[PDB]
Amino acid sequence: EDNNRIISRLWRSFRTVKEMAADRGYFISQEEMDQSLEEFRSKICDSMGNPQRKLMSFLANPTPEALEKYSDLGTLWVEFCDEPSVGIKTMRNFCLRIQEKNFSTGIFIYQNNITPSANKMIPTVSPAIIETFQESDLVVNITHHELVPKHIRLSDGEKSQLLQRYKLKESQLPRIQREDPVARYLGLKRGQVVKIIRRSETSGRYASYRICL
Amino acid sequence: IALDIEKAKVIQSSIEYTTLKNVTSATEIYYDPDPTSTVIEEDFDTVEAYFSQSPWLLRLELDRARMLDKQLTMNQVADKISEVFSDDLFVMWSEDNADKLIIRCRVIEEDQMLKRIEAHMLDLIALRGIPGISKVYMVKHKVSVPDESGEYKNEELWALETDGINLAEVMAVPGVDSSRTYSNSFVEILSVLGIEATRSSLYKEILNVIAFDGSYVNYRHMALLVDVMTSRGYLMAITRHGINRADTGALMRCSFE
Amino acid sequence: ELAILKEERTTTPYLTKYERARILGTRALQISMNAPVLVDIEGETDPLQIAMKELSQRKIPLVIRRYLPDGSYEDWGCDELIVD
Amino acid sequence: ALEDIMVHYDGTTRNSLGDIIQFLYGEDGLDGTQVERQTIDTIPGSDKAFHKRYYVDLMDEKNSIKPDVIEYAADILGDVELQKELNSEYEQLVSDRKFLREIVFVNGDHNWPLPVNLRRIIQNAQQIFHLDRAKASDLTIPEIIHGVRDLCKKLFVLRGENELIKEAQQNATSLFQCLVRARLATRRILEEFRLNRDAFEWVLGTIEAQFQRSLVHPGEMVGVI
Amino acid sequence: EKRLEQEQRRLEEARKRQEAELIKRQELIKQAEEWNKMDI
Repeated sequence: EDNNRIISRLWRSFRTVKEMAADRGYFISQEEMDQSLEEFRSKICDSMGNPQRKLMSFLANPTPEALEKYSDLGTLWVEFCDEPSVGIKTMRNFCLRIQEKNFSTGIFIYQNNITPSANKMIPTVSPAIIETFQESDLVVNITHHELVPKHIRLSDGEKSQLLQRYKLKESQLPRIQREDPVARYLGLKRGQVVKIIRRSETSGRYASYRICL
Repeated sequence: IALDIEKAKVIQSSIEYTTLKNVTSATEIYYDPDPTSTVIEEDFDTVEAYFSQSPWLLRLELDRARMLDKQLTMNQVADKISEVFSDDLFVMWSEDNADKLIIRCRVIEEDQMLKRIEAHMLDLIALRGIPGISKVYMVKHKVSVPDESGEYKNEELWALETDGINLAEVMAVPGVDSSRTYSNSFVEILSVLGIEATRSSLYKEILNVIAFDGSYVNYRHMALLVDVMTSRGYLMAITRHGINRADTGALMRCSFE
Repeated sequence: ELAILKEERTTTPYLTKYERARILGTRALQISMNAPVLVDIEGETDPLQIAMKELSQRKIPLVIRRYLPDGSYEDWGCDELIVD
Repeated sequence: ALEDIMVHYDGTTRNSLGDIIQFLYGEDGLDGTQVERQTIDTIPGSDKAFHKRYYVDLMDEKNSIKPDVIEYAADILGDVELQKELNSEYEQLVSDRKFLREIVFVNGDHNWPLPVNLRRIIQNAQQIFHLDRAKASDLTIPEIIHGVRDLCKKLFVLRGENELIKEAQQNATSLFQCLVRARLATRRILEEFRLNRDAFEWVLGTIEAQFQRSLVHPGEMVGVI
Repeated sequence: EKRLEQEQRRLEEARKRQEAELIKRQELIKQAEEWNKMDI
């Protein structure tokens, strides 16, 4: 029934979040990646089948490759919120939890909407980074779409080499918005460059670069 | 699902937007002071069989033909009304074997209030489907796929084409290939899939416009155009509001408009 | 500073059509203004034809300065650029 | 909107502000007038046809190069190093087939505009050097392999020794290198075209020169065009 | 056969790396489960 479809959508969102965390450089166990729907219902659903979002929160650490390539990659905390609507209190306590456990990055997935007051305190959570996603837009992994090529975030040395090769200034590169869906998927921060390798019907393969804003 | 017509029809029914107004044939308001009985002799049998607040009775007759065509259930409609109105309205519905499919309602000077509530009911009661998708069509697509021997052979598959756009919601419907859903409104593509997908969609639309009459324009020209339109991170329209809002020289900008 | 050393020149080693046209025009104008001619003239009288004859033999005494977008430039002699 | 866009001397396509529109004009750096519809031969056909056309076996006699087309057919069978070279060539061809069939052209279309017409070059060579008659070729297989391999590294679109420059240069000629390797395979050269040595160096030089001539000229006002 | 042996060596190396990373991952899983129990 509707409980089954709600559970299925929640499972798909969980899988998408795990894939996103894997793409950004953190380590997710292969068994956890293929964690099927029946196992999800077994672990989350209660006797009446209702799910607990509090049991889905997990932690991840960067792989040695990602840590070597990106030196700013810390620990990641992903938490799903039980409250359908999130306010200043919930965001404040999430910020407290992040600060007390010195997580570098925290992803907070809510259900329906976020109040503007809660949006106001996101930029003041320094040095930790808090990113919020809605449950509805995480059901489908957009980076698996046909029209979406592969985006790879460039390290600082690679960005310097690029700017030296083209004799450029950062304002002269093509831009990508900070609220762009792929930019939020990759957790792009202002001033970072993504390399996009793209299909081309004149040369086969074409590599383009964009800078965040 | 692509190679089976029945499952495709099931998906098409599940996607298309259907409201109460679509199946409702007529609506009426009656005065009936007895909640446990009725004045209308035609509906007396059904209400008495069911039985075995305000007096203002609000009833409406559903077209049986379209109700069957939309593959809907009277219980489903009643459940939707109950969910959208909690327990503020007592609802009874005739059985499917009745001569005319009817559903009755009661409130638990109110004639104008009842009329407003009836208008709201006909307005925003959503039965099933993705909002904004007015119509859905079944379309057969010919795709060339390599065979088991490596040879390319044509193949026919079923796909849906809609009227109206809701990309994010339709992409999430189970049974839909979410990795290939496409829209002809690249503003929604920008809002959903990013800027590179917008570039590809914009090129596809431009090529579709140009090549409809058999004309051919080299790829590099359209590539340059769509790279100019999407170089700032957002769609830059070819108008004064797009071109003149750049950082180019004032003398260059003033020569246009 | 802005000049690029001869060892690190990365532009094309060929004379583009715009450079060829501009070089021919400038050389023809200079010849029409009584500049010395660096090739032997058999019976030719048109300044443009003399300029083309000079170009074919790699005898034009002009230098192309190719401006990179950042402001730096490369100086190429017309005697070291390949002409089709 | 498009007036102030021009191809610069480093290959990029920039506006008057210097902002990059494209990192390489047309994503291949070629001129619009110097391209023609050509067929890439590794895309179409079944796996059996591809194997029959391109595979060369030096151990099995009936699956080898015909003896009447080459002078040195006696001392070819049983060689293992030359078989290693042929296997490397065939693996490169299979990789090209996979790349074209699964990434670039998923629908299998194989007629695309590409620079320098190879068919015209080959038939010009055949007419120039009188490549008719049942005469046996003197073109050794290692010469074919090394010549094509070296040619696929002299198609300069971008000059420079920078690693990023080399990567961009390799990217810019992927489709064209696939075309060249599809046409100038060992079996096709020795059997279908029957080129000799001199025809082979002539073809290689002509391909390189025509490719250099088909590039875009810095100073094009490609936006207005 | 030489190519097969090299392939087997690389596969074994990858298996060892995956085992080590799983061993590291289980500690984080345990910490996360304990903290989620604390929140409840």
